[PDB]
Amino acid sequence: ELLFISPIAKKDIKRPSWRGIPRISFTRPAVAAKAVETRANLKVGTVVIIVGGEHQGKRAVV
Amino acid sequence: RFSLPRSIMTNADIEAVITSDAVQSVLNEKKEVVPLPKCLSVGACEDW
Repeated sequence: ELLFISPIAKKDIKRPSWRGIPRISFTRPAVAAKAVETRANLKVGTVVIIVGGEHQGKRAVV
Repeated sequence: RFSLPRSIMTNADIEAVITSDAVQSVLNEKKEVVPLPKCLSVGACEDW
């Protein structure tokens, strides 16, 4: 987790933190979408045009 | 003129020295790096 992230107590000088903000360690101890919905306005028994694959220009009822 | 050359270490290898409990008691714990998420953080935005 992003817990165990802690600020370093060093003040080394190689790296300097300008404001109150201090350098962050970002370390942990060593031990260790989408709905794809049915489309509205297609009810039980709507008349429909088929435009793909095997049937083209052929109407069908759901 | 010659006299017989000394070594810098007393031992052959290091690994006996580090693994001893004289050293190990003083050490801090072994850290390891977290990988960071890529993503709603805040608990209630819908008050706004």
